[PDB]
Amino acid sequence: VDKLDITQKQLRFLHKQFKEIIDEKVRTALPESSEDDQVSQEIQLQLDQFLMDVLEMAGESMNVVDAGKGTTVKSVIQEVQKEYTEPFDVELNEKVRKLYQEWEDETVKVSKLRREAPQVAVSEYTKQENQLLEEIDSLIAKMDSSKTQEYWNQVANQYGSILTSLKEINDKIPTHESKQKRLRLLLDLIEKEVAT
Amino acid sequence: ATTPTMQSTSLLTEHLGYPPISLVDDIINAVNEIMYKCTNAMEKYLMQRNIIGKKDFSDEIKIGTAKLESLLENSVDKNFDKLELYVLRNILSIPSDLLEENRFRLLHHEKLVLTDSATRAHTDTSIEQKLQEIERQYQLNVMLRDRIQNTKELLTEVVQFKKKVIDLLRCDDNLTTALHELWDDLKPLDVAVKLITTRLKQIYLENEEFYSIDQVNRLVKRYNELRNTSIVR
Amino acid sequence: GMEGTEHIRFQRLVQVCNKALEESIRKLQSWEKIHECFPNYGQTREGIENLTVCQQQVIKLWSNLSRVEFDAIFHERSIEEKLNQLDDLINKARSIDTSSSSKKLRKIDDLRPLELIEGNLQGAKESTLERINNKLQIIKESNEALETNLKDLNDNIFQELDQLQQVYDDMLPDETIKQAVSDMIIESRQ
Amino acid sequence: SFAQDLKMKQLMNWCLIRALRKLEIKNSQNKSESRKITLTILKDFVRDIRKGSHDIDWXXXXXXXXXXXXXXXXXXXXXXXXXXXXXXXXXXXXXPPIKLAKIPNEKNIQNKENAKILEEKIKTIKNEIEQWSKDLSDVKIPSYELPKLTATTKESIHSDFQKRVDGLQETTRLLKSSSILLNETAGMKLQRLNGCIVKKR
Repeated sequence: VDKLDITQKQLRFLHKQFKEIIDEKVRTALPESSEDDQVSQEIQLQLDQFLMDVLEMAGESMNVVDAGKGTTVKSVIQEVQKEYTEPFDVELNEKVRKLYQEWEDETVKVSKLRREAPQVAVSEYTKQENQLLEEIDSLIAKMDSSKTQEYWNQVANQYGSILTSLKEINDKIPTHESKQKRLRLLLDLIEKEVAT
Repeated sequence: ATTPTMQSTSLLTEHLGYPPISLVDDIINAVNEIMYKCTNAMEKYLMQRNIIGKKDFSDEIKIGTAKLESLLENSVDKNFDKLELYVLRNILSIPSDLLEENRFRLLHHEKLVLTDSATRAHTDTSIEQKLQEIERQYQLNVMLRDRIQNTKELLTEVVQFKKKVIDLLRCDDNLTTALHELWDDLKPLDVAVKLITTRLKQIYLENEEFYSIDQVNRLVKRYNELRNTSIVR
Repeated sequence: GMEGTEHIRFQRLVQVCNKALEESIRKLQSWEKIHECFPNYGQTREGIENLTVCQQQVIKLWSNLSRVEFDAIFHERSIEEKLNQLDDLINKARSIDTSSSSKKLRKIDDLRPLELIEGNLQGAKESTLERINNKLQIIKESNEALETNLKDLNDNIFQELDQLQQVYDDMLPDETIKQAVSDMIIESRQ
Repeated sequence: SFAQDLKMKQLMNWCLIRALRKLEIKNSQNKSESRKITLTILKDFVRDIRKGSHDIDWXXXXXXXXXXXXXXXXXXXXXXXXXXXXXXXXXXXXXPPIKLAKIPNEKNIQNKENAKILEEKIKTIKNEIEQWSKDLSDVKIPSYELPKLTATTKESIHSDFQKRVDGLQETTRLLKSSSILLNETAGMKLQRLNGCIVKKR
């Protein structure tokens, strides 16, 4: 196999002069103004982890002679790493938590509004604005609901009076026929002079 | 198009009542809390086991603590990264079909909407017609009361009037016209009045063969004045 | 009838969660990693006894309290109902309704601080209209029935009366007798 | 075996080749100008290396202030610490130590971004809540809803029946009275036709 012995000062020296060159050129393709977000600064990171990949890959066919074999190599790449930056800015990260829990809470709030508010408004109306059943069911609750004798005897006496007239005229219709016959005979007897 | 994923996160953020990421974050923070408690508790509750007989092993434990710690921090962190990826992708994901079709809805949505103008105007309108029709039908009920009372009134009035006409005219009375049934044994009044009327007519002829008060009284006094006999045995 | 049997989803959540946990423990039930993290003290007999009862301890306790924490979260979120209701809603929306709505809207929110409210109101009042029309319709029905009976017995009045009227009409020379009594009265007397 | 300077650049420049390449397969997302850029700088970088940039391998620097528990010194006479070159005609301690150009981090960025995100989101949220409360208490619109015998009589039938009884009764009076006046006529006629005779013989 191959075996390249290293000293911490060698590998860290190489790393630092690599960063020297990279700095030199990044300082030609752009002025010094730093802090740019997804641009410029993403490059810086990408180049860091790039050197991580390069040097880690290097330690595979190459060893160190200060501690046990290729141990700690990444700890010194990472110690020079920390020797740069990444101070977990407690204040911004605190802002992150505050606005993240605040985000959750406000979210839950708008949710329970989207439901609770319409449903309670309509509930209050549907409950009061149904008082038509005072009127309506008042209605449907109501819809289910659970000397002359003299005169009579007088017209009667008129009927009986007509009946009387009947019997009377019936008894007087023969008599007047007979007395008729008599008087017509007599009238024929005057012309004859009614003597002896 | 906004974003079908954003749409699923709004409908799910609303349904759930809490953001999906909140759940997975509770899972993570919880597990890692058990990782820290159990790390510094393995360390702590092992400090009493440092000495093994004579020499001291209190200098060879914190390397295991730190290393094992970082190892399972990264391992678990990534494993549950695949978890949350599975949760927010299969479990808590909605098919874009439904979101596009306008077919996905929530419990809130007994609701039905539209051109609010149409349903509000036609609603209020129709309801109002129904109300006035209610009033009309009620007043009409009152009319039904009127005609019920009229009905029964005519019931008693008619029944009494007719059982009267028959407890009176037919001579089938209770107080008055029982009299005798001889009068009514010739029940047709019409034929009777006709017969008596016409025979009376014939009589009126037999007299309207004139010679009236003057003709007869004068004929008489003439006769008598022509004298006769007086006296004989 | 409640499609998908509600579940199918919460179950999967359990699956992925617990599998990720147990497959994350893999390094504690394999003592080789402990030989890596304790080369010397791990070879000690008493020491490896300690780390044996202690590794078992961590698997047991870890798994247990972790699980009860997961169940506790599921209670915090009532996730069972939320997910069962999710699946149910999905399949119902797969197999219910189609044509009623001519054109549709965006279900995030066009501007829906109102549209939601006014919607719910207008629907509830549609229901109102429905029941009201039904109770009315009832008043119409009962009405026309009572009218039917009353007009029946009224035509029975008119019928009855008219009948018996023509009945006693069937049961019950004025001039010439006026002139007869006149001509006769002409005679006078003393 | 050896620990040589060339083979260091063989192996190392080789790792740089493979690193570039891997990062070119990872450049599937070209629209990220960061990618094209970084690739230009890194290609021109490996070139400027393989074709020399400055002094390179071996040696150290200065260490500046120490930081080791193994720091312990003990020496004697024989060549003091004064160290540098000399002798050769024509051509200083040699101390160009380390130099640094510090670069910001990543968590600062994720917290800038996430700050922006939570600011705009929470803004939209609280404003939505405003719309809710105001529209609720305001445009709720209480739905107002607020509602608002024929030709028959006792005297008629008794007047009909009485009318019949009266007409009939009057006709009857006419017949009976006609017979009465009739027998009064005949009466008279006979009253003067009964005294003519008396009788006599």
